[PDB]
Amino acid sequence: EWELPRLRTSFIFQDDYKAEFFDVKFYPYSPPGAPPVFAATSKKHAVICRLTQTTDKDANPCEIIQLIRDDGNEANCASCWSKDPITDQPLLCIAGNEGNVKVYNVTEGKLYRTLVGHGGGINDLATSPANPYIIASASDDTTIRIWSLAPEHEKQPCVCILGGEGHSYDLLSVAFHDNGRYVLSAGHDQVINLWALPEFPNEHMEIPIVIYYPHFSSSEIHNNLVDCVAFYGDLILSRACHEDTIVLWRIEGFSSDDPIPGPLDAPTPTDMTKQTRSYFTPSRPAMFTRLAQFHTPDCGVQFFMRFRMYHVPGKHPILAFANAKSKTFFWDLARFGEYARFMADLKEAQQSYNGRVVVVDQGQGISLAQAQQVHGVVMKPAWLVPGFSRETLQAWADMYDLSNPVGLIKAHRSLAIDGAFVGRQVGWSPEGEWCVVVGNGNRALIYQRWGKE
Amino acid sequence: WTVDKIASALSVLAEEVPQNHSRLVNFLLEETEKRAPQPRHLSKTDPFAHMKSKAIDAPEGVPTMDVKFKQHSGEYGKSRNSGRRFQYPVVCIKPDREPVPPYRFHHAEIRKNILALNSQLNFVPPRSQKIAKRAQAEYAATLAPYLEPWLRKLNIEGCTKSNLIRFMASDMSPQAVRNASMFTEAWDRVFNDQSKLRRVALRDILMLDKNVEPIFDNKRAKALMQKVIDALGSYTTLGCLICFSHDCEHGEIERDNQKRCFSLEEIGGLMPSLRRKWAAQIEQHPPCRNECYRIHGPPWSENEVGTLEWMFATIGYSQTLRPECFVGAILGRPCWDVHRKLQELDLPPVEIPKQKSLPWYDRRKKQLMSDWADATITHEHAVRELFAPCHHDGPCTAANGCPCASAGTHPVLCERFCLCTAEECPLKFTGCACHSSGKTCLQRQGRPCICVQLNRECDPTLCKGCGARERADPENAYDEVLHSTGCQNVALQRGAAKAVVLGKSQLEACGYGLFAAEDIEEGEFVIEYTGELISHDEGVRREHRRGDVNKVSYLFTLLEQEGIWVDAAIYGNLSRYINHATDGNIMPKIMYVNHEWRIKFTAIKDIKAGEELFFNYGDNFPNLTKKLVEPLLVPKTTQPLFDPLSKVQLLPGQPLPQHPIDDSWLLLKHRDNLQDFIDLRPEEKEFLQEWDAFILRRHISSEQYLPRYFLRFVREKADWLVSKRSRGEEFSKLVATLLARRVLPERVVIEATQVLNDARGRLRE
Ligand SMILES: CC[C@H](C)n1cc(C)c2c(C(=O)NCc3c(C)cc(C)[nH]c3=O)cc(-c3ccc(N4CCNCC4)nc3)cc21
Ligand SMILES: [Zn+2]
Ligand SMILES: [Zn+2]
Ligand SMILES: [Zn+2]
Ligand SMILES: [Zn+2]
Ligand SMILES: [Zn+2]
Ligand SMILES: [Zn+2]
Ligand SMILES: [Zn+2]
Ligand SMILES: [Zn+2]
Repeated sequence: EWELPRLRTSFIFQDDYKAEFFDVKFYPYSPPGAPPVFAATSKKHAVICRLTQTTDKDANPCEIIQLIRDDGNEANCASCWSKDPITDQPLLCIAGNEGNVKVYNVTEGKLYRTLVGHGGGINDLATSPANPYIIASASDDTTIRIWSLAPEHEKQPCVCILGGEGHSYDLLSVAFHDNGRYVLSAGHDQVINLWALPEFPNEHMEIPIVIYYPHFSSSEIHNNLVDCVAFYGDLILSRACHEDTIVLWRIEGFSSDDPIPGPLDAPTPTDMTKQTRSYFTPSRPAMFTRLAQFHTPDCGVQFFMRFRMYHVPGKHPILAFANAKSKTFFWDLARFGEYARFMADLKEAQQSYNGRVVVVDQGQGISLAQAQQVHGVVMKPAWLVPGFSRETLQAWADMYDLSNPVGLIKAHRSLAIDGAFVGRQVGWSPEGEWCVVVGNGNRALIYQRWGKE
Repeated sequence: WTVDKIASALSVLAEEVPQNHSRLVNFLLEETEKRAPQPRHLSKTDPFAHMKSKAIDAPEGVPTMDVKFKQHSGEYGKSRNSGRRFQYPVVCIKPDREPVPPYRFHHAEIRKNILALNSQLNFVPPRSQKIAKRAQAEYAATLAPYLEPWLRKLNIEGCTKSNLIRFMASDMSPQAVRNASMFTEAWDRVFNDQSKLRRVALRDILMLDKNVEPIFDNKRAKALMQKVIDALGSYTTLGCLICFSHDCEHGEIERDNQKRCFSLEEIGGLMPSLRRKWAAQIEQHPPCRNECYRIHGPPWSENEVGTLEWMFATIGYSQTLRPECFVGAILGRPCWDVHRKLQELDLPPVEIPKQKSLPWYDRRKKQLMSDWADATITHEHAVRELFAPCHHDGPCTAANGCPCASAGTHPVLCERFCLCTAEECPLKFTGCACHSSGKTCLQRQGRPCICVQLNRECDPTLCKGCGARERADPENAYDEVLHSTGCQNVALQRGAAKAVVLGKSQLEACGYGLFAAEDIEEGEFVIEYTGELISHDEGVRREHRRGDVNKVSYLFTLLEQEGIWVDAAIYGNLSRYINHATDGNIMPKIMYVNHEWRIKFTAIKDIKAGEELFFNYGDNFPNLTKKLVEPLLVPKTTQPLFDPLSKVQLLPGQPLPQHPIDDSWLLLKHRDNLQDFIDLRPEEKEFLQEWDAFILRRHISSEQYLPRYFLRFVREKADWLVSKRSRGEEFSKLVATLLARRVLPERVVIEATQVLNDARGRLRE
């Protein structure tokens, strides 16, 4: 359960822009323990594989079950999943450089519908966790559109535009909060915005609702174009070009237990020198707080590279990201606390026992009981590899110490990739045992853990 | 103490900062991990269960693609073979709709031009300093909460936040100031190491103090008559003369975004207008339902006596209006009460040179004669500069420094806001003389219309023969019978545009264009060009930030010499989609409209419904940076048509979408602007914002319509006004200011007295 993935399968899909995989998402609406199925999006194709675990190390766990080509002129780079509201069968939304979302009935290989209205290319798509029929598009036209696939909205499916002056150049990333009413947006203008959506009427909407002001807005978390942003609970993960970090940070005064503010609660830009404004703020405080920076060396000048946190009840949160130099990085978030506990027990035992302290690997056939019988005894997690030397203590701090908000957390697992590879996107299976990294050369890297080989 | 001993102490207290941080980050990670959300909306069945590998084994005419797979094992990710390749058929799905023409930003509609602040150029399609400052600011925010608990822990005499703030602007005990210094440096020794970029001077922490900070927040608003002037200060300073809002689209934005409102203080403040009213009065009813002094005749707060003071001064030497009934309804007092107080109080003395009439202009016949085009620049808007309306004491001459006769290259006429009158000043504008049971104030008229010749629209108040009073009222904008006779030159105040519709332009070069949705005849007003009003440098900054520095930026010149452009990139209306053509069917013109300058389009050919509109862009859109380096229904057309808001395609023949203009975001901005002042008390902001939220929605250009709107406000808010002392008192100052301007007739102060008393008696429940 402390286990981190290993490379199990890779493949190269024939060059179809004569070329990159730009997106990968596992289907999220399958009944528990169903075979995981993901779609990888290239510039012209959606490749849909089932993954099945194998006793045979040479068996190919991957089955390609559907292969769809965008037969129009668009080059795509974004996808998300939804469902038919009547039939419940899977819907794949694909969007690209013409400014249209295609919705595909993938089990039947048919168009479900087209979502038209953006004035420029779409770079990112996200389904609301609260409502599988609500889609958000981020576009070069600098706006976000919220679309609904519910039956009452078929004659006009744009239910909301996030407009105004909060953004002034191409958007690269859009993300939903788990409650479905807070949206993060970010892009080339280096602004990260948090918007509060209204509730949308259960009936036809002649015009979409327009929002002119985000409730939180800052351009100061990063010093460059922001190409990926996400909620982790109510915390925020975000990444910019040139920085080689994924930043964990926090909006001061933001909690999703509080009621949802309406549009006229939003702050307005009354002072044109302020680069951060926020509805949520409580000496003048920060309106945001940098918490931690995961280190992702060697992204170079590459941008449009996305991370994904695996976040599910009763399993460890895992941050995954691949750089621009053939490496995939993992962080187990539960290791941070385990390390804090073990280092707490260590210093508390070095003071109560003058240094007469004995460390012992957990997870063997032992207990801090069988450990105490043999002679202070401190239980060390099995995944903490080397009184300890200084280099060992620095090696442990670098991966696990969360004391410096501008420190650099080294990946807990760094798996090299054969040949040159720039990662574009990472996706996780529902039960967390597969992790698929897609990227240039139409390549997909399939990582596994908890296998059956 | 010693600088090194306290720096030693700070160093050990600093030890809690990273360990608290680790406690905080670790705490939030575990809360988040345990609050992790369960996936929702799962299906009862696996929808892919029935789908096999589509790999081909050793089709026909079906597209095919290859995929080569590799397997990997071990810790190193080593492959177990060179890998196997498979072919798959391809399902080709075409989209059923085409994208709409491209665009940037969300295009929102505004009913009138809005005044834009200047922006900072931060994004373009020294950075070294900007990163440095942000690293420091983030660190100052981290340590700020630690200053005073540390001062507490240290317990150093003279080491108080208040006193470090004193040493920084450098009374403070002798060994206090000694400790002050030793604390300041040492802080710098422990926290402002000039080697590191994550450094912060104690001074940067003290400047975040809630009492210190507003010292640098430059958002400042501003005998018996000195009390009045001061009590009315907020209204005389902020109250717009054009539109009567306290935060509105008028006035001048300076470079640092300080605004000079177009208000009474721009023309001398209260006294020059008020003395003038007193005088006009010198050269010259029913009882209230609250125990009036007509029929008859609890200590007083100084606010209550102030209230009656300014209402008495402002009403002035009136003949059919008196402070009692109105003050009474404002306080909670019977009209005899304030009559008693008034008589108990016993509350300045009041003081025309014949001028050479100008031959190019007769203000009694309302006529321009002779050389007039060569004599004046009143009509030529591209060369005009914006001068505060004259408020001098003399005749308007270069000698009294009258800017109207003298500030420009030629004299301009004095306008409605100049303190001169038509009887004194031969430059005073008096409206037009047109009157006709048919159409009047046209272009190609007996006598011509002086308003048309001056390139202005008619004034509701001064143009009394043409019927401008009614035809410039937006509430009669759709009375076709009214507008079929009378004044034909108030189209912008009428505010009604020809039916138009967004579409894909016919030009293989353009994206969108605008199309006529009804028949338009030559000479008719089509639409106004609205947008954000900006300065020269703001236009330059925006041309950079939009990559224009192949023309991508369009900035309509409104006033060339003054330097105002109209940018409809984001805010404007459908006129922003009108395409260029050397022979267009419409034409723009800049018109003076009640001391606003505005852009109208008039048809120059006959346009039938479904035809596209074009105008010759001309020099209307200069390149600012490069100059500096030197039954209404969707017509049937060939082009697709779009809803301006949703961009859904319109069905030719369907009802023209008429969307109500959404302005809540704009009222918010104006509400927030008044709330930003450190200069205003909560009770002033509360009422000012209430009034502005009402009056802004009415888009007033003319004093003609203020009395009506004022009365609709006293009636919708009468309950609210009586609920709370401060609200009536603040309402009273507004009306004081409006009566000193002679813009509120006596008949509405009385009707407001009755509307208020009825709301107050209604509250006596
Ligand atoms: C580089 C961005 C710059 C800041 N900017 C600002 C705006 C308002 C704007 C627009 C836009 O709002 N237009 C609508 C429109 C108006 C408002 C008026 C008329 C008469 N007609 C119109 O259509 C479009 C584009 C743009 C980008 C790519 C493009 N492509 C053609 C083929 N090459 C690849 C894609 N075309 C247009 C840029 C804009
Ligand atoms: Zn105004
Ligand atoms: Zn009375
Ligand atoms: Zn004058
Ligand atoms: Zn004048
Ligand atoms: Zn004059
Ligand atoms: Zn006339
Ligand atoms: Zn006139
Ligand atoms: Zn007229």
